[PDB]
Amino acid sequence: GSRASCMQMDDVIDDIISLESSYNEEILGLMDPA
Amino acid sequence: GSATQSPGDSRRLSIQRAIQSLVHAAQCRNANCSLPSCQKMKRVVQHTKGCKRKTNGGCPICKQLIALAAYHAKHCQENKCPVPFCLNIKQK
Ligand SMILES: [Zn+2]
Ligand SMILES: [Zn+2]
Ligand SMILES: [Zn+2]
Repeated sequence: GSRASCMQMDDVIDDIISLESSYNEEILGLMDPA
Repeated sequence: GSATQSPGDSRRLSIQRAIQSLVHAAQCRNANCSLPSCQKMKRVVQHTKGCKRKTNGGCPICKQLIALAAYHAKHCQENKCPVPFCLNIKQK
């Protein structure tokens, strides 16, 4: 097959960054009461 | 103050703590178990048992298991694993 498949954008690594930013911030509901 | 966004530093350890709960509660068959989180986290693992609400985005808990197990499975190459959603990751 086309070997370009091994040099595509990894959905899994983009996911990681997203998860490192908001893994599940919906339960957090973190507020800064300044 | 501190941070307007959620840093990967804090979420990392946050997950890991939760994962301790998840990995234990997932396989824990000890009824006498009376630790801090396993008991509660048990009902969380037990929540996913009959979850169909997750596919409609109504599971913040399954969102967590997904969240943590994906991270946990980042270092998993086993087909069998304690937590529920780790094997879900492997289904892809
Ligand atoms: Zn336990
Ligand atoms: Zn669920
Ligand atoms: Zn695993």
